[PDB]
This record gives sequence, structure tokens and C-alpha cells, in this order.
Amino acid sequence: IVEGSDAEIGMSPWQVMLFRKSPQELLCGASLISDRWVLTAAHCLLYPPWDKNFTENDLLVRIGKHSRTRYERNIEKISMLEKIYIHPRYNWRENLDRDIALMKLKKPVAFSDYIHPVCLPDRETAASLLQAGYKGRVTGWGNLKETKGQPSVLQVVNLPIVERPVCKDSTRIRITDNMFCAGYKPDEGKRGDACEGDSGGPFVMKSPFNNRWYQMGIVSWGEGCDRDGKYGFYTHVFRLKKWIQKVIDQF
Amino acid sequence: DFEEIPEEYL
Amino acid sequence: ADCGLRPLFEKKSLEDKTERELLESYI
Ligand SMILES: COCCC[C@H](NC(=O)c1cccn1C(=O)[C@H](N[C@H](O)N1CCOCC1)C(c1ccccc1)c1ccccc1)B(O)O
Repeated sequence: IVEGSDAEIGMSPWQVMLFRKSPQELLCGASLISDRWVLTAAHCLLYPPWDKNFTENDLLVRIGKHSRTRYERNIEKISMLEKIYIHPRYNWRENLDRDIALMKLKKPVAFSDYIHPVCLPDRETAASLLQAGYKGRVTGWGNLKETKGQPSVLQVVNLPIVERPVCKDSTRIRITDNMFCAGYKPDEGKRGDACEGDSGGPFVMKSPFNNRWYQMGIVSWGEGCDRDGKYGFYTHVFRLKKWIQKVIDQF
Repeated sequence: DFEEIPEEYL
Repeated sequence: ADCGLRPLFEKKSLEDKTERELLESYI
């Protein structure tokens, strides 16, 4: 994240870190949606342009973390993957359309003060909250800037959803209804964006109707990080929920 | 840069 | 279920330092 701030302890308890077993490194962000299901961006697992195509045993998921690099004894829980599920129409060839994937855990993870699931939006919550001007929150251990390098602990930044025509006009990539963009405009003064390594992490919003946090988006792509006139793009979770539900109901 | 995880998870 | 309710924040009625910026945007 660029131009964010350190997260408070237990601020984002659904935050999950996608971790490569060898070499041991951070791959992407993710989110806990139940005691055995983790949501992330499809491209964190499968991306042929960069010869990325991870199998279950190549990965680990670390839940309830704050520090990026330290092993958080008695706090974080590390889990192995049972099975990976990628959207059947995930478009890795062109514009990362339907950039979503689910990861089923070998064993349920125990909830604690630092580990707890976020809610997925129903049609009405999405309609009421996903509106230009309304701010969401993005968290991740991704790069701090485009050229310090990487954070010590989880970063957070609040960003306004942007009008769809503005999103469209800011890029050459073909935008779809399965995406939305967020961030401040050059004239608004405030800054901030997601960056490399933040992908797969959640863009959440706190419902003023029932005071619960909902995951509206998944960090997907951008053009640079925190550049003037450019906006970060996120997977539209509600629009792909029928697939999410189908995988969880079937599997 | 990552501190070792319990090889046990590996 | 109990989704989206933080043990350290909503479940104790404590607010994080910036959540109010979100609420203030929701008109
Ligand atoms: C707000 O930024 C968030 C970045 C999050 C990261 N996503 C990604 O990195 C994402 C996965 C595959 C390429 N991708 C990208 O985000 C691509 N960004 C580039 O690599 N940049 C910008 C142009 O200059 C070179 C580098 C992005 C792109 C947009 C415009 C022009 C070129 C590339 C893209 C979007 C859809 C499909 C393919 C590529 B992630 O994996 O952690």
C-alpha cells in the first residue's frame, strides 16, 4: 500500500497472507470468509504471462498476522490448502476480468481476537454502498511506493470508489462490470493506492445499517501505484457471488 | 527476509 | 454469521482510528 498507515492490532482480522513455501515469500493478500474458505485474486495463483500456476502444495496461508516478516508465535495460524478453485471465466489473457479464486483449507482455522471472517455483500448492501464517493478500506503488506520499499507491519488506507466513466477514461485496459476502481483524483489532495504484493487482499466497507464489515472488492490491478490520474482496480465481489456460493455449496 | 516458520508447517 | 464483527473493535464497542472517515462518506 502507498501512502497508508500502520494497521491497528486486530483491525483486519480477516486479513490473510498468501505465502510461498519455497523460496519462503509473500505472494499476495487474501481474506477469510469462513473457518475453511479463503478468498483471493485468481492471478495470485494463475498467471501464464509470468509462468505462474501454483498448485496447493506450493502454498501456505498465514492468518491473523500483523508483522510482514516475523513469525507471530501464539497469534498467527498457518494453514495448508486442501483445494484451489479459480473462476472458470477468469480472463488472464486480456484484462484480468473475473479475477477471483477460492482456497479451501485442509483444517478449519480457529477464530480468535486476531482471526475472524468478513461478510460477503448481498445485493442490497452492494447497491447502497458501491457508489462513487463512498470510501472503502484496503489493507496489505505490498510495496510502499512505486520505485521505503516494504512495510514492517500490515498497512491500511481508505479510498473513495470512483465514477465508472472516470475509471474507464483513466486507462487503456478494457474495464468490465466485474471491476470497479477507487482512489483520489489529482484535485482532491489526499493520496493512496494499493501496490505490488497487495493483490488478492480485500477492499472492505462498514455498513452503516448493521455496523458490519463487508468485502466489496479484491485488489486486482493498476498502472503504477498512486500515480496522479490513475486508479486501482478491484474485483467486484458481489457480481461474482453466485460462483462463490456455488463452489462453497458444491464443495 | 522472512523469519523461519516452524518446519512442521513445511 | 458473526461475520464482519471484530473481536477487538465492534465486539467491545471500540472504534478504530479511521472508520469514521468511511461513515462520513456514506450519504
Ligand atoms: C494498484 O496497483 C495494484 C497492483 C496489484 C498487483 N496486480 C498486478 O500487478 C496485476 C497482475 C498482472 C499484471 N498486473 C497489473 O496490474 C498490470 N500493471 C502493469 O504490470 N504495470 C503498469 C504498466 O506498466 C508496467 C507495470 C496491469 C497493466 C495496466 C495497464 C498497462 C499495463 C499493465 C494489467 C491489467 C490487466 C491485465 C494485465 C496487466 B498484484 O499482483 O499484487
